[PDB]
Amino acid sequence: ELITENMHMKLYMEGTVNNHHFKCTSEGEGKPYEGTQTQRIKVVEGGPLPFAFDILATSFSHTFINHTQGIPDFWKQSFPEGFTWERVTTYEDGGVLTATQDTSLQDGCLIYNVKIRGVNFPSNGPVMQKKTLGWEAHTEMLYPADGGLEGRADLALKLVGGGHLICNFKTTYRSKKPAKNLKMPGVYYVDYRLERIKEADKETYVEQHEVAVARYCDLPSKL
Amino acid sequence: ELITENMHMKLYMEGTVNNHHFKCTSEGEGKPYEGTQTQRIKVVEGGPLPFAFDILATSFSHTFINHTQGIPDFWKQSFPEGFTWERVTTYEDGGVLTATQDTSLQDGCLIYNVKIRGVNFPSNGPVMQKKTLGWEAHTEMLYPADGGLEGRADLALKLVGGGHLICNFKTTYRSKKPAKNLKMPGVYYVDYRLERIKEADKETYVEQHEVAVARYCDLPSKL
Repeated sequence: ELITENMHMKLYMEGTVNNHHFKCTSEGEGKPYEGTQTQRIKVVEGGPLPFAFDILATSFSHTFINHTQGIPDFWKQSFPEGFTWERVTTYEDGGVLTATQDTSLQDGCLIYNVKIRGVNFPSNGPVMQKKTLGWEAHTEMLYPADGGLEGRADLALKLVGGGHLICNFKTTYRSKKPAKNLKMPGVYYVDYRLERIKEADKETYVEQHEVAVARYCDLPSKL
Repeated sequence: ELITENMHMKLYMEGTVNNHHFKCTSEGEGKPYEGTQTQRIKVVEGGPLPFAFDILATSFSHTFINHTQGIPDFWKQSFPEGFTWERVTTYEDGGVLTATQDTSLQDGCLIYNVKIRGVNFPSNGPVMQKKTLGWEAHTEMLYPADGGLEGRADLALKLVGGGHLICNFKTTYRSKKPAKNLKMPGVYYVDYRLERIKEADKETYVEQHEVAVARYCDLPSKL
């Protein structure tokens, strides 16, 4: 009821990657129950970025996940109080990006605030050389833990030339609404497909779209 | 032709975890194209093990994955010569288990040889204290790299008390057949459900079952 069939969002982001400071803002809309959303993003300070915009892509929205098979929706249930996440992303060539995010509801509009810190991206790597070409689809495994919700995923960033650079995600999701009012799920999975739809002016403007669907493992069980 | 609708398997394993040496053997059967299999495992030396048998479970069979949607089957394609894999498993509480495996084929029987080295499992952790209760379903992401196939997964080990201990898998699979005769796959995923069906004598006998399916991401694409 606080989350309708069509919702809007605004986001602010600040951070540093390899000592380069930056800020972005975005505005967007999506269909939270169909698991689809679009954001239009502007780099408002520090642009154009000296690194691939792709490494920020996954920091720009778990309210827009289509929960199928009757799975309890941890995020849509956190409102009106909303929720937070904290994440560490570790690239296999040494880059490390940590992000913290707060999600709120204000005037029927979702509001995101994100802080980012990236270090040790190799100066001759594809991130710093801007030889990346977006993310492959990926699956996140989610499991209840210490009141919150933990997520784990491995993602592959496409490269110029056809190879991939791998990174690992460890995330912690926390509700701001009293646990008493939270029906926790069990272990389940979310498939994502995050796609760059448009970029302009050396990635100082980026339009991104995402579809996400929560599901169980549908393999038969003998137990 | 070489891989039939119904196949048997035999396995030998030797290794050391936290300085404790052991050997196991198993006999099994499954349906390679349906992606199902069962193994009956014996610890024949160093048993009962002073650690959870669960950490060995994933080292006991990629020929038995149901490949859908025309996805080229790296493993089934590798025969008669077969394939090897080498894996590093890193637990979030410090345990590291590395494993090397050779798969061959003889008399229509798959033959597995595994060597294991486990170190730094915390003496008071759930592995060494045997407070584990089996593995949740998991997804492995696979992609071609430098003439072989890479796999990445995060897995959740269930614990007495209801929580989980997470570990990350990095695996390299290599065909023992000349590349000339192998069609490589693009990025794709395999979902696994590995279940303990029986144990006897403090896990010195263990019956395990697995079902595994290869897939792409079914999510619609905007691009």
